[PDB]
Amino acid sequence: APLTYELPDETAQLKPAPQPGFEAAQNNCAACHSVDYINTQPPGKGQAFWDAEVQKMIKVYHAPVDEADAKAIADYLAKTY
Amino acid sequence: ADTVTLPFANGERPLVMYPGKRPLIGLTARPPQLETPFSVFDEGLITPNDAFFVRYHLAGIPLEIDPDAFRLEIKGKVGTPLSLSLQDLKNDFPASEVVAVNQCSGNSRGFVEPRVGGGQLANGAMGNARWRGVPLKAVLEKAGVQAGAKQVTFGGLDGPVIPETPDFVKALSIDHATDGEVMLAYSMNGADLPWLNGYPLRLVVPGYYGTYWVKHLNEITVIDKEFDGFWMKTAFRIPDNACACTEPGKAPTATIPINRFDVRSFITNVENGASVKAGEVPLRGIAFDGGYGITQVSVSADAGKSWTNATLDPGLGKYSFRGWKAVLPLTKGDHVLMCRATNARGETQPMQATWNPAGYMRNVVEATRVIAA
Ligand code: HEC
Ligand code: MSS
Repeated sequence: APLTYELPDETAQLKPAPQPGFEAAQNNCAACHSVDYINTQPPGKGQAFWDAEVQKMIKVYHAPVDEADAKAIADYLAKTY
Repeated sequence: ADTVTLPFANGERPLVMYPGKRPLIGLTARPPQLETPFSVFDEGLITPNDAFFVRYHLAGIPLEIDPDAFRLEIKGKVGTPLSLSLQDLKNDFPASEVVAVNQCSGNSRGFVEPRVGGGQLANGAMGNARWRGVPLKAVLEKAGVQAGAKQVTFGGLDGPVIPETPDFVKALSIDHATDGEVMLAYSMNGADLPWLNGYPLRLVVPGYYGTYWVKHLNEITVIDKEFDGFWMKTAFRIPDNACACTEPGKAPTATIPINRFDVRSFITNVENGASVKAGEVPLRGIAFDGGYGITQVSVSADAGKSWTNATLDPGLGKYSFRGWKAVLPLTKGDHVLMCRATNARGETQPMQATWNPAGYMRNVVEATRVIAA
């Protein structure tokens, strides 16, 4: 038989917020990687940092995220993290 | 359940248990990225397999491998393409061994000021191990490298979740790849590679940052041009100057691929606020560089006003951690301890931390406040 490796269950979750970008982030930002990537970034970095993170996912890594969702997500992130 | 807090902002992390590993600092789950608790580095010069840090870029890591079916393909500008089994590598080629530090490009990123995006690591994305395998030189010689070859590319079993995301593929110069020290490692600390450390085979690139050390390595291509894959052309770039640094908040004007380690050192037996007994205080730690040899480790107990020469432990090889010990008289009260290493070509550590946009290559003189009583 081949050898195999068992990963523990994934539990990383985004911080809830009333901004619509919370749900957009839940629906768009966990497809390629766990959301701990977001949870562990430096805190209170502000709008320009999160705008750049979101744009990099879309332009560099080809995250299929439309313009309205991209703004909602960046805005949610800059306000919440 | 268990958590720790790293000594920078937003430092909380789960302690997580993976098969074949002790509890480690969980950075990301998909793909797994695991940092080693700093305390491990005081446990001995060789980092145990069950403690060794883990870093991956892409979620599609292999989770089932048949070692009998595994083949390393050698192709491109070679006279004879090769398809090598693990049994072939072990039987048909002489084995080499090297004790070598693997360290992530962004080890210590969490300490960079101002903070930058990326993997928010403390100092635990490094480890030292005794690697055994086949020098890449021997495999390339068997294939027969053609005149005009310029680079060699390296790819593994992992892949992107979404095929448009760039595949993880790295490149070395041909003269580097054939130097005899670059190794196709099938063994780590006398055992088969732990899964997350690249079972069943990985590239080991002594004295170079870990990004080159391609895990689950199955495809080697000799090329007659410079490789312009994303993870060479765009990722892992450093400022093209002596300090590999820019003014905080400024982009470099020109970059080159990250390459050799700079000189680092740590005191391993004390941490911030540790209590020591006033008098002769024993200190110990490690130091390493890109393979030139640690010439000296100086130690201070007055925030760098004055320095005492540490005694270097017997070495395990130029690419290994080098242990050191010093005994310092500490008067009662607070003391800021520092260690600073220099290597055989004059490279050393800066007293003041520098900066670059990616937060690569940190090597500032480490300070540790202790209380003598
Ligand atoms: C696949 C097309 C992706 C989707 C969908 C999103 N991201 Fe991503 N992200 C992707 C990759 C290949 C990486 C690098 C992983 C590595 O280990 O090197 C990342 C990384 C991040 C990070 C870390 C900081 C950085 O490297 O830039 C963050 C904070 C991040 N990603 C956030 C993020 C958000 C907000 C997304 C939805 C808009 C998102 N990611 C989606 C690839 C992909
Ligand atoms: N295949 C592969 N390999 C690989 C990868 C990935 O992702 N993939 N990563 C890198 C990195 S990046 Mo930075 O620079 S560090 C690093 C390393 C690590 O190792 P370990 O995990 O074993 O520890 O790996 C290397 N290799």
